Amino acid sequence: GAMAPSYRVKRMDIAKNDEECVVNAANPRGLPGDGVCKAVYKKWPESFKNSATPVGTAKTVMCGTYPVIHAVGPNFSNYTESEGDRELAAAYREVAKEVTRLGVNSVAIPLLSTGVYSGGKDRLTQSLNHLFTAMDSTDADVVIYCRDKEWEKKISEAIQMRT
Ligand SMILES: CCOc1ncccc1C(=O)N(C)C
Ligand SMILES: [Cl-]
Ligand SMILES: [Cl-]
Ligand SMILES: [Cl-]
Repeated sequence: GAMAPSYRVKRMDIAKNDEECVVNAANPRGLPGDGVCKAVYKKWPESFKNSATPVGTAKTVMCGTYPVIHAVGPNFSNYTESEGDRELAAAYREVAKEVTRLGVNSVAIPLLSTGVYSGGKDRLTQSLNHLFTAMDSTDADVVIYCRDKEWEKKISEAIQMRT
């Protein structure tokens, strides 16, 4: 565990993280994909061997000794708001199980279902609150990665509000 488990946010490419493992915002088919998934494919392509897994689940594959946790959030273009909310919560619960099982002291995590799976809706708060619900009982240092300057501010505010 970390000595004083924390949440932090950084605005940069998650493929350049300084943590002991990474969460990929994966597709269910283990394809290279776009956005975070394509950056993860370029950095850790070995981790996409048998990485296909259903919506609402996470599957870990090692790149050398570095763990890549493939977490499959729902595409809100296809799911109802109700069913999508349930699957997005479940994907983060499976990430917390994997982080715990691996025994890492830190994890880099993107906000699932906030990009091309958002159905064009702002889901910062929805996705971040499911992240907190899952990860609050873990003792890893969590570092959230984003690309937008206004999102960095809003994620940082949400973290500081609870401290
Ligand atoms: C910066 C705002 O971003 C978005 N807003 C609404 C829907 C999707 C996005 C997006 O593609 N993100 C990568 C988060
Ligand atoms: Cl960068
Ligand atoms: Cl997405
Ligand atoms: Cl972002």
